[PDB]
Amino acid sequence: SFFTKLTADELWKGALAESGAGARKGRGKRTKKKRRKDLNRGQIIGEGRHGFLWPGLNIPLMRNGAVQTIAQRSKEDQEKVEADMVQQREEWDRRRKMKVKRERGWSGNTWGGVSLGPPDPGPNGETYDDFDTRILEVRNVFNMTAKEGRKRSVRVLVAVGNGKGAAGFAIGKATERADAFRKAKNRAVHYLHYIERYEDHTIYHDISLKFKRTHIKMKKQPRGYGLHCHRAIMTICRLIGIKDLYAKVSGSVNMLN
Amino acid sequence: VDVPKDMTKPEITISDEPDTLYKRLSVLVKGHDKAVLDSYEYFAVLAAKELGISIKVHEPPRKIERFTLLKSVHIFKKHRVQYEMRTLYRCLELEHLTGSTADVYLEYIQRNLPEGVAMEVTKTKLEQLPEHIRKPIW
Amino acid sequence: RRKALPPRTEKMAVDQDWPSVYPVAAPFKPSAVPLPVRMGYPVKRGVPMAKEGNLELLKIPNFLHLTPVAIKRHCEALKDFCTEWPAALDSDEKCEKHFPIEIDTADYVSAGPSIRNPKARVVTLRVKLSSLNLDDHAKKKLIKLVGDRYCKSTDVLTIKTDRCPLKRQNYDYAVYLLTVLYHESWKTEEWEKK
Amino acid sequence: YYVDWKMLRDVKRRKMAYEYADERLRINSLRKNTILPKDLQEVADEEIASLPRDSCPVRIRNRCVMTSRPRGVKRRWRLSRIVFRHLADHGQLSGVQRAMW
Amino acid sequence: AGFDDDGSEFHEHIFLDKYLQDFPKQGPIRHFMELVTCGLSKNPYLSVKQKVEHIEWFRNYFNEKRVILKESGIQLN
Amino acid sequence: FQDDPYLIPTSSVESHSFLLAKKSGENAAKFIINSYPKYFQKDIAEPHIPCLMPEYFEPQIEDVSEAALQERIKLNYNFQQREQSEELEEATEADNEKSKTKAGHHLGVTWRTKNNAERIFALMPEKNAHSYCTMIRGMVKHQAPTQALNLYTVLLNNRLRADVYTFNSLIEATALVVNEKFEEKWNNILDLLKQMVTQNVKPNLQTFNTILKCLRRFYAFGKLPALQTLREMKAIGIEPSLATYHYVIQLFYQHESPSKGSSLIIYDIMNEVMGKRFSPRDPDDDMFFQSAMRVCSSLRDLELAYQVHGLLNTGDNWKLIGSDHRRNFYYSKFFNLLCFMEQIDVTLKWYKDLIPSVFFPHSQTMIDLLQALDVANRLDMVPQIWKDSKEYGHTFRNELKEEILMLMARDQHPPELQVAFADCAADIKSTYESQPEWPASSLNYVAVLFLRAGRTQEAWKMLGLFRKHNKIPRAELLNEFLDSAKASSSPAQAIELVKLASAFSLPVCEGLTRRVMAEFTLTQEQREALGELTALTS
Amino acid sequence: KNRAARVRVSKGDKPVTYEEAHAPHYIAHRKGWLSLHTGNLDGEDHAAERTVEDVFLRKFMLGTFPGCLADQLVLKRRANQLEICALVLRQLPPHKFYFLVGYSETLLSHFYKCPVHLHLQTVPSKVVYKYI
Amino acid sequence: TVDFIKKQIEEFNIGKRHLANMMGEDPETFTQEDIDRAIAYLFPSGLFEKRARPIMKHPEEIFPKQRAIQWGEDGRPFHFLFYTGKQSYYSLMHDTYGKLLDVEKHHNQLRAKDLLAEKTKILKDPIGSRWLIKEELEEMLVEKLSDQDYAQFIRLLERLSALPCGATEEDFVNRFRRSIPIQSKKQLIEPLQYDEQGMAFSRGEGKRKTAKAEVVVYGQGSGRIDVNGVDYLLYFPVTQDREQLMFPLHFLDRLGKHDMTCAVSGGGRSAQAGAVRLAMARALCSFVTEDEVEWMRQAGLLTADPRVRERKKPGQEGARRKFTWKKR
Amino acid sequence: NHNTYFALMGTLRFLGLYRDEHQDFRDEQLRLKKLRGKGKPRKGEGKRA
RNA sequence: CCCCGAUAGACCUUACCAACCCUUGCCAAUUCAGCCUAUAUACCGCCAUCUUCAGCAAACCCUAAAAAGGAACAAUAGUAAGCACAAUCAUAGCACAUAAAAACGUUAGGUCAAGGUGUAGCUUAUGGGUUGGAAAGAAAUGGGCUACAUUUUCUACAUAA
RNA sequence: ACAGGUUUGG
Ligand SMILES: [Mg+2]
Ligand SMILES: [Mg+2]
Ligand SMILES: [Mg+2]
Ligand SMILES: [Mg+2]
Ligand SMILES: [Mg+2]
Ligand SMILES: [Mg+2]
Ligand SMILES: [Mg+2]
Ligand SMILES: [Mg+2]
Ligand SMILES: [Mg+2]
Ligand SMILES: [Mg+2]
Ligand SMILES: [Mg+2]
Ligand SMILES: [Mg+2]
Ligand SMILES: [Mg+2]
Ligand SMILES: [Mg+2]
Ligand SMILES: [Mg+2]
Ligand SMILES: [Mg+2]
Ligand SMILES: [Mg+2]
Ligand SMILES: [Mg+2]
Ligand SMILES: [Mg+2]
Ligand SMILES: [Mg+2]
Ligand SMILES: [Mg+2]
Ligand SMILES: [Mg+2]
Ligand SMILES: [Mg+2]
Repeated sequence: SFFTKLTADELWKGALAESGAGARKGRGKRTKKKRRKDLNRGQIIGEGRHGFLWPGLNIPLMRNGAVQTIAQRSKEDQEKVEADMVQQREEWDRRRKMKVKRERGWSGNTWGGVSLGPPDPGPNGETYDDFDTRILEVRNVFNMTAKEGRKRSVRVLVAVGNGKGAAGFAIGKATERADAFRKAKNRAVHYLHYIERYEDHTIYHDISLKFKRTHIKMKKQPRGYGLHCHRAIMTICRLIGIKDLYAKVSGSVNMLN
Repeated sequence: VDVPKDMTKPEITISDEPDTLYKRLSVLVKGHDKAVLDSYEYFAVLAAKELGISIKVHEPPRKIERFTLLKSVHIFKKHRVQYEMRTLYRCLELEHLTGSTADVYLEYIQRNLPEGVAMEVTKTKLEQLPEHIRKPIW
Repeated sequence: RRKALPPRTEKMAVDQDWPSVYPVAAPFKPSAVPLPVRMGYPVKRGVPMAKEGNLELLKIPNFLHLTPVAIKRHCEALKDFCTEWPAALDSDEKCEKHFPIEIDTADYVSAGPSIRNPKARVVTLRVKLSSLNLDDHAKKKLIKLVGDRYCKSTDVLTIKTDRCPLKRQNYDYAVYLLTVLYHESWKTEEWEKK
Repeated sequence: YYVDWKMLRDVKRRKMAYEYADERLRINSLRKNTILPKDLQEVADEEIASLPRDSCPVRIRNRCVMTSRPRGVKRRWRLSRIVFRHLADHGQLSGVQRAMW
Repeated sequence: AGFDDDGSEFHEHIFLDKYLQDFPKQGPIRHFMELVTCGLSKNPYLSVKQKVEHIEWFRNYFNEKRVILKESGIQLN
Repeated sequence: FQDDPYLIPTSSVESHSFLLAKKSGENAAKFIINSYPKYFQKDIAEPHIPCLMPEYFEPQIEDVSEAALQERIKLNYNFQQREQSEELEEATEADNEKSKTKAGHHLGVTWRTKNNAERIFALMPEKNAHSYCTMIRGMVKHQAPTQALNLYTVLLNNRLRADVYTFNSLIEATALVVNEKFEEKWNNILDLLKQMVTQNVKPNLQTFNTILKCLRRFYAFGKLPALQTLREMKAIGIEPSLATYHYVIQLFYQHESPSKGSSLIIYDIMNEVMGKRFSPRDPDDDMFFQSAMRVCSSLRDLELAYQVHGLLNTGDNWKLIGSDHRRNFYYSKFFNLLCFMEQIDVTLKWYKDLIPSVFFPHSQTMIDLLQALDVANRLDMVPQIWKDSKEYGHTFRNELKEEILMLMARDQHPPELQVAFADCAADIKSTYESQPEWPASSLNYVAVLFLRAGRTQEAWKMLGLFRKHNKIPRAELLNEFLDSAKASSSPAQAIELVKLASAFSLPVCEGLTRRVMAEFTLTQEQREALGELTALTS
Repeated sequence: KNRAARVRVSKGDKPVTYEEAHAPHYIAHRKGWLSLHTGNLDGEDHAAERTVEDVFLRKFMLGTFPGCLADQLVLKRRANQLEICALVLRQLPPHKFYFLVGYSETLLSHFYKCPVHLHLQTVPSKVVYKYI
Repeated sequence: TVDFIKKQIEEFNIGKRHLANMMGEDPETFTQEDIDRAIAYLFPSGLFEKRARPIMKHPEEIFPKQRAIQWGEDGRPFHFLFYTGKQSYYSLMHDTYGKLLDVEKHHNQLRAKDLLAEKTKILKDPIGSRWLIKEELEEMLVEKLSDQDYAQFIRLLERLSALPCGATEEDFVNRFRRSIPIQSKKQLIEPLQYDEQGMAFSRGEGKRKTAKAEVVVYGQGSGRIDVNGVDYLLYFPVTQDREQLMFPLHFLDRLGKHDMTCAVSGGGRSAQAGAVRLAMARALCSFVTEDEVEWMRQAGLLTADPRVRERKKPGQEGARRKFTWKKR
Repeated sequence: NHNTYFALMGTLRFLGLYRDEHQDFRDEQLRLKKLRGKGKPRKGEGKRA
């Protein structure tokens, strides 16, 4: 019965079913709860169930200048050590069952308006520590492939800006959402505009622009009319540095346009 | 510079019994690969030329044992996996040996045998005649 | 506290004797071998892996304890155990007229805890019939007494004994067979006259 | 424990055959001859029929030692055709390699 | 190495006729037991002690089952 | 030791601890083998090796009182209950059963010995040969020798002769007690030695080895009967073992300090015993070389140390030293003479085969190796010894770092040896300021290593790390570095030097404020000359 | 598709060893055997004993040195003495490494009635051969 | 990786000295044929792939050609074609075109002065010169190459070789030339041997379909064959096998002019007939001139028959015949 | 003898020398199953009680 | 898929059934052992098929926006590590051929019954032992052997009877 | 309206 055993790596690979044939096309996502626990985390190689104290593993080699013989813990001492060992289990499960915190940009279950952090530094060594970026839109884009069929790829729109008038936007598309986030952060700095801000709080004049199918009407406002604009235009102007603005979007409300 | 002195202390006695004689001593060393057998042949011939035994070396034909097993687990018999076990042989033929010379040769030979090879020692013991055949009449 | 000690390569002398570090079969520790050897299949843009952490150099049996200098130094101290072969038997023509009895003895070796090999009990006896004191009737009876154990082309009698457990027992039994086959060939019984 | 209850039964069958090996040999020596009169041979047959069932060497099954598979095992390694492959593909079996010719 | 077989020789293995003295010489017991002795002589796996309880098991079985050997029509001791 | 560098021992305490940990795992595995024998009863090797079979601690027969003791005597506390469980049924014990039982107490094991001694005599008339071999060897360790001289009178009265092992302990039981008198206690040993031959028992090596074991503690002038007994050892025909000469060399070391005339007797005794091959047939041969080479190490004799080493490497290079303590005390004082006496080439030749191979030295040999380089002006090997002393004397670094750098102040610094004075001075400064008392003398060395090297930049940054450590050196360092600042034409350095040096009341500040005036004129810094005068006044 | 002794290729970031980067059809071509004995020869016997002993050594060492074993063991069998070559990570101190080697050197000897040798080569990390 | 290779060369030199020390040869005469010979003995790895064996060479054959640094400490590139991606290949093309224009202008001036001192130095057929392959050019130019640019460079080299060649142009175009092995399939003719006062004695060896045949031929006897001690008529009762014996002899008209004794083993009747046919054909080359042995090899007597029975595949019947495949 | 190997390795795991990841995984899953609430019933009360 | 698990069934194998017995019941211990119980539509381990098809793909870059695409050799935005293909290796000389290999994915394809397994279920029973039986063909069908002969059959035998 | 969800493999 000893030769019938396998390694914990294959045991978890067979238990969690990460490489299952059902979670490939999309039949899964029902029970999206996958957690693998390492069993050798707090397992000292010296301790055992009998409580033997070996001079080479548990206890030091030389005590009082002499050699240590094979000793065994008492029952109450072994109950104390196993009590500490059991307490470490719930100590770790508490750190596991607790979800760390996120900041909601526009609503509790969206990615628009959330903070993504400063962009990654350049190759030459330039660091963008004053730059702050925000996600404007995340969309699961699908493509029809010959073999696999539906090929889901996340497309993300991310805008960077420092608050002094320099701001830009970019689109990053990748199979993974964090990869698209990084592809958009590191690509938004290459396309940076400079927005002339009258007195660093408003725009110089009321602009009424007509894009492809989007009508934007923005009006210059005094110091008391603070950012009464679309929920994404407010974020873009908060990245630019505009503290007072009124904007009205008519026609299509496509985020990229 | 720190060389020990008087390191050789052997215990060799010469018994009055007649030393045994050997006509032909064949050593057939078998292995899986050829490189270890080649280096071992080089080592054996260099160990025999020093003791002056005039060893002869040739290579017997190899033996390949192959078999066939099923490829899948439950049911797939049209697709099989064939395994192979190669066995190469090396023959070292020694002639005109004595009882202690063959012992001192097989001592330096067998103690230094590799792990993946084995050895078949065939000794041709030399004898004149037994006692009841010299000149008996029933 | 972690400690990383450099190997012996930086301390290995260029004229130091090699058999001192590899006296017997060793597992080829890369720290005690000053030769940089690259073993393994290379990468299209890479090179074969170095000796450090190389399982390929650890799978193969190393002959570092059997270099020419070490084998010469070993056999120079082994020259005291062997005896000198008498030159009076340089050719087999004198060996056949002096020692006509040949005893083929088999020996095997195998890696493992057990030593008993059932092929070790086999002892072969080869005697040339042209070297005995057989008369015409003794020879013509001994040929039909042994049968196929004696060949006519080479005229050699072969005894193949495997019944005894021990090799010395099979040897003594083969010599006993030789004695009885030489003796009973001279006894003429009553059924021979017909 | 063992691999399976049937392997636990097979080791017991092999122990019983190793215990009753010599008795069955001496009894078969009385049946596999024609020199003896046929009167005692039937009594020897009843004696060999009175022996325990799990004593005959015919009840032993050469199963795998690893997974106790009753079929598809090789006699040289005492391994099933699956475990033998699982150990030969990892390079853990000396001299064994894929046949290419 | 390490196996001496109780220091026995070939005349303890091949020659087993000295144990057939407690048996009928002219009956079928000799025709039958000479075969088991020819087998024990060519059995290298059994010891000179182990052959003895075999021939003694036959000596005991034949001397225990006396009624069938007398009702078989042939005389045996 | 394992040949891997991660497991190779660095220091001597590590060399001891690794072996002790390995033996601890060997004995831990053997404990499992003995505690669970059924998991190893299956034998696969044909030759049937007994060394790998489990050992049993249980006796076979428990009911039979005669058969229950022969098993328990060979395997302490449980053996004590065997005699009580045998005598509970009033079982008659023979003269051969209780002798081993008394030896089982005389091997392991103050009043329980009396309670056992009454049971061997009062119960049965035991043979005195099985009496003295237990009582004499047991009461010697209990610090009660009075009973041996009482038992000896009954032994001489019972018409049985005394065996050779009895006088091996009676002379100790007589000699160890001294109350203002020595001649009578020495005379009793002569009387027993004279009666030994009358008892028709030839005294073996151990009696003449123990008389010199007794002549060592009491009198330092007792060399006359010791030499006479050593001369009587050669007349009978038995060779004296190594400990016999050791007990002579120990007293000769005790008498060699006031008079060096006795050293020639220590010198001419080893020349005749080095001429043959010995073998360790005496368990007390471990102190022999410890006493025979300490005399040469004390009297500073290397020509004889070469022969006391050749006597070690003649017959058995390892079977003469049991413990590692004496080997470590051996090679340290062996290397203590090879440094300053013979030449540097042979010292460095004997350095690489003794220090990393056999054993690592103590804190004492580090000082001799340092005294070996400064007499012969050897500077190319200072870094090679320095890098080895890191892994060898890392514990004693805080007590040898004051003496390892001092040699550079006595020799000259050639223009080619600059990187060796740089790397070794950087590797000592990179470790102490990052964690360790820092001596002040090393700055006086690092200022002269960089003087002739032409590197004032790296030489100035170091002094700012010492002056901020709340400890100030002597003004000789400042006056020496002022010459480097003068040759490099850097006036802004001495203005930051003296303004922080005069504020702490140095004794040679009057010399520093004079030495700066001469550099200000050649640098043409007369404007900044009086500037610091105003600050020294204010 | 063949899946025996074959590590599937991930996105290009998994570290694999030289023994794992080669398919089983490369044994004796590009890589060798992890064990060497004589039972797998032509006219030799006692092969299954060595196979079960080898698998027991593997399953024993996997538990004896947990998480610190770099790659598979090398079991050399030469003249009644069995050598075990291991590659171990420097996660355990030598004080415990020596305890473990001294414990196994005698446990395996007393369990298999034959002399065993145990040699450890410690590496800083798992050696990467292919993409990492 | 400029310093790593430099350190590997020192370590390889130290390893070479140590190898010569442990092998016992003089380290001065220690060469690569002794290095690989000592490696093959000290580390006898039995593997089928030669590149998987242990090898110790100079680092310049192990490590590939590393690209040199392309810019200084200030960032300015060294070569003037660095911003072209292939600064070595485009520089080679630029030098080739610059020499083509120099040859053109020099030949125009020479034609204007009416002088012809150049010759046709492009026909290198008896030398056996060829152009560089793409791998051979990728070894010279450290950077990678493609197919179209290599064909453009070759097409420019032939344009440069089609013009009146100069002095320094021929040594530049020669360095892109490779000399091609021997293009001769002429077999080695065994000399006539004379053994035991026997004249015109030769021997041949043949093999076809697991049949080994050795044939000795005496050119002084009459026409007859002795195989395995028995004549060919009783050894080959079939007329086809004897016609295989008549095939090589009738081609040279030496029917009643040679005696032959053969020794064939293995295979069947037609395999033995073909093996002895090939052995007799290979043994008759010594008795005949060079023009007719070539007709023998062009008629199929001196070439082997590689047609060997294929191994049966698992899941099939006869290594080609598949099982009855049922569609449903 | 599979029982020898199994008992030896299990006793060594209880003594603290061998680390059996398979048995540890079994004990982890059994602990989480008993904490979920579906454990092993007592012998003598499964069918009746 | 159909001489397939099985390179293999009188008891055993055998997991099936009927009669009977045992329930901390292989192991050092465990309110524990053990289950060939369900789920291959949870899996690992092993395979089938496209498939001797060549594509898959991390990091980047471009597109008057980008779902996606990325090529013109007298070249118009493409560099690309890696896995495949190829090369090499094996059938002891080359070449050919065969063998081997064949990525990412499709068929929720086959396998809880090689082995372990996540989930849900048995514990005086869906668990563990002994004895005896597991037919039979109304019929259909797949794959093979033997033939239905004269280039056949029998005999001696290499093939001229 | 400062807008958001919702057509589709996308
Ligand atoms: Mg919410
Ligand atoms: Mg809308
Ligand atoms: Mg099971
Ligand atoms: Mg069967
Ligand atoms: Mg066919
Ligand atoms: Mg049944
Ligand atoms: Mg059945
Ligand atoms: Mg069931
Ligand atoms: Mg499926
Ligand atoms: Mg392609
Ligand atoms: Mg794209
Ligand atoms: Mg690519
Ligand atoms: Mg080839
Ligand atoms: Mg090809
Ligand atoms: Mg294929
Ligand atoms: Mg291919
Ligand atoms: Mg399905
Ligand atoms: Mg199904
Ligand atoms: Mg299951
Ligand atoms: Mg099922
Ligand atoms: Mg049918
Ligand atoms: Mg079929
Ligand atoms: Mg629609």
